[PDB]
Amino acid sequence: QQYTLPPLPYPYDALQPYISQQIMELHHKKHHQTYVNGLNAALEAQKKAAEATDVPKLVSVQQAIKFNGGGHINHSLFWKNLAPEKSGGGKIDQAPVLKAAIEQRWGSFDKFKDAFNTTLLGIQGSGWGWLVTDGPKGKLDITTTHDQDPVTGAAPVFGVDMWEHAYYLQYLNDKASYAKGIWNVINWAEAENRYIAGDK
Amino acid sequence: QYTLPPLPYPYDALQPYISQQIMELHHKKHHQTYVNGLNAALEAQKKAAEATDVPKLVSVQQAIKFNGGGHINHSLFWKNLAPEKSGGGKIDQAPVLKAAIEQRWGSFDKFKDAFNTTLLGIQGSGWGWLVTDGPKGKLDITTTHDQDPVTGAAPVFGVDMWEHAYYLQYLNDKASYAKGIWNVINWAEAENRYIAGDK
Amino acid sequence: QQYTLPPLPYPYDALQPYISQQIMELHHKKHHQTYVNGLNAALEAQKKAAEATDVPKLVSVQQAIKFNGGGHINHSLFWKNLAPEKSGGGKIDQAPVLKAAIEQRWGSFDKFKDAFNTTLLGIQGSGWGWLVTDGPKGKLDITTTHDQDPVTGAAPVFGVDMWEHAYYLQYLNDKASYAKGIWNVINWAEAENRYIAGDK
Amino acid sequence: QYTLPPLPYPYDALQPYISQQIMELHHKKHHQTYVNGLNAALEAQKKAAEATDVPKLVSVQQAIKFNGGGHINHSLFWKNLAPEKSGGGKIDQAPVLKAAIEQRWGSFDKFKDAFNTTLLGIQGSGWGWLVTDGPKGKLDITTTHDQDPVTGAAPVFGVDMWEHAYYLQYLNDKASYAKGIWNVINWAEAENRYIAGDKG
Ligand SMILES: [Mn+2]
Ligand SMILES: [Mn+2]
Ligand SMILES: [Mn+2]
Ligand SMILES: [Mn+2]
Repeated sequence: QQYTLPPLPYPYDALQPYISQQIMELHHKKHHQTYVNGLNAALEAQKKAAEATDVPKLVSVQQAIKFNGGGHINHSLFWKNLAPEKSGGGKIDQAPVLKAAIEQRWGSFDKFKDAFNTTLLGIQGSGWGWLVTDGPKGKLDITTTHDQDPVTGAAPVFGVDMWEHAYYLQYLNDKASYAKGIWNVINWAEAENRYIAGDK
Repeated sequence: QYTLPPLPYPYDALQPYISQQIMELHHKKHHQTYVNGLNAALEAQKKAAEATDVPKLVSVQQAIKFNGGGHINHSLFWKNLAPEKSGGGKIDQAPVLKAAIEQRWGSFDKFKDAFNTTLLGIQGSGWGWLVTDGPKGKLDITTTHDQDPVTGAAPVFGVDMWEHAYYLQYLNDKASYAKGIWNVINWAEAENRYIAGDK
Repeated sequence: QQYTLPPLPYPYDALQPYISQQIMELHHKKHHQTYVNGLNAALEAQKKAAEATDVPKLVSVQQAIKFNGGGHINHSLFWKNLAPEKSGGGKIDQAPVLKAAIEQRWGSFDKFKDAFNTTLLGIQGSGWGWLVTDGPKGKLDITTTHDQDPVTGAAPVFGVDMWEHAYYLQYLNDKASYAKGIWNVINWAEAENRYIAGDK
Repeated sequence: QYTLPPLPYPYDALQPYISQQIMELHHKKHHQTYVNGLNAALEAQKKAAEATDVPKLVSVQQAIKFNGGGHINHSLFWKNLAPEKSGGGKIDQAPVLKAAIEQRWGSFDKFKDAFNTTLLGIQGSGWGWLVTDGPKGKLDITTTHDQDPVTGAAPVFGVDMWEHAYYLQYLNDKASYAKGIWNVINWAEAENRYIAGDKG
């Protein structure tokens, strides 16, 4: 099946004033769309190389699958772990199980957020900040992935895109304000489901 | 202590190819940050060394590389850029380098194609560079990721492909960015670096 | 203070037949010594470059500091988390607190060993396998570092060197038998102290 | 279905520069392992692609890179080696390449010293390569980490610097290994690759 761009589960302006409509449109229709197109071409290229038994080609195309495939995976998860304040955005208590696990690990929900913010701001270059679990209702950990590498060896609970294109038009260089503002639109209900499922 | 080097031209001197807004942020915010992070990083490696704390010494390594590289790349960037009415985009002001580029790629135009292709090929944050292996040596196009600086070769000129270098003006259209920056490339500076070939 | 090669806490053949005298001698007197020499040379070059306010040189030397500094750290810890069978080597009961924590995290000591061996055998190229903790008697985790990168952002409990020079003379390509045999000389007494201390 | 290519000479034909024991293990064990690894990774890749499993598709990309790169590298390696009687070390059997090397490094011997230095400078597992940008093009010495294959250039000849390539015979003395392998470099083959200049 040819991969396609998953529609957003809300209007492009539903996350304002935390994430502008302009960013949402470009981020989804341009960047994410590009990763989808790139993934399709890459797999097609890998397919031909495999059929031709061209090892050099198969290995070279590997980076493309990883970059575009990881981009597709990451953004698909990103769109879903966000929501407007009217649809549960920022409603941490709509995730009782995950919230209880978070407080046990970091002491409190707010302490967890400061640690997460710190991690996002510590990412050098393009990357993502993630809250992950080692299984259904498992132990929680904060991790980061570079460029468009996806979370592996664990199940993603929620992610925050730290590529500059995810916030520059609005927050400019002030990524600290983007990080602190995105908390208002985190779809915790979706995070609750991912944590309980603990599906890597 | 390291400091932020002033730009060699007004913040709007590169328009309409690079907006005044980007230059101010890119210089006063981004480059400044690498400068601050570098000083703070070297400070740590110092005390860490005098304390015989290898774990801490190695831990600061990344910060020194990221911020130090950040300081190096941007400092070179500002200098290999120039307004049109001041030599910007004037390839003929680099006789020796131009000739070498024509010999390597067949023509200046073919070199540009190769460079643009390379710039647009960068995944994530990085830089595109033209380098030489020595004074008036062999030319090559390379890239570095994040803020890693060119090593093992002498930088002739670089183009910042980090999103913050063009997003405000070109948005996601990095192709238009690569296309437009050729108009403000300071070839006179590239020429000096090439002839000097200072690794 | 110039860095020097730390003496082994036991004879060169005290670890046989799990690790030959020959390997220990070369691994210690040669490999580790090389990192020590490289570490001193790197820090000296970094100092001169710093004094000369030479950013390029400062940046370039970081790889040597990282590589050699890491090598010194990793092997220094390695010699200490190993011990003759008659001196507590392979005696997990000498690590009551650690063993308990290990049993709670992985269910049992054997299950932990399986997970560790799997991680060790999964390393591509040169690297290390580690059991770390986030703090004194904190949460345990299995991780790996590539080449000579040291454990950072966590406290090392014990590590296993998977570079080929650590086993090739005796096990040749059979790194699986090397992984299995080393558990016999693991100094759990040392791992206990490191875990209880939990010093990052 | 990928298979292990036979050697173009007996297992002891490269002595005393590379022992028979090394050749047998390196070829029959190590190289074979990458072949098997490549075959398995490719099958897992096809199954994931047909199941629309992007996460699984991305994950196996590293195995294709590592094993496929290992297969490519070793296959190139056996062919750019040869017994003294079969053209081993006969640099003048590569007129064009040699002229290019002398023009670049001043002399063939200066080239060898620079290459040895690059080889000894490799950190961890890796390879040393002499490459060209195209047919009878510009020469350059580079290195690749672990089993990464040469990309963006055409491999003229490579020297394996993984410890398994020399430890049994040279132990930690990689310098003597580098200096001895020049005697068995198949320059006739190098000449052909340089003239062809086929990237990959
Ligand atoms: Mn994004
Ligand atoms: Mn920049
Ligand atoms: Mn070792
Ligand atoms: Mn090998």
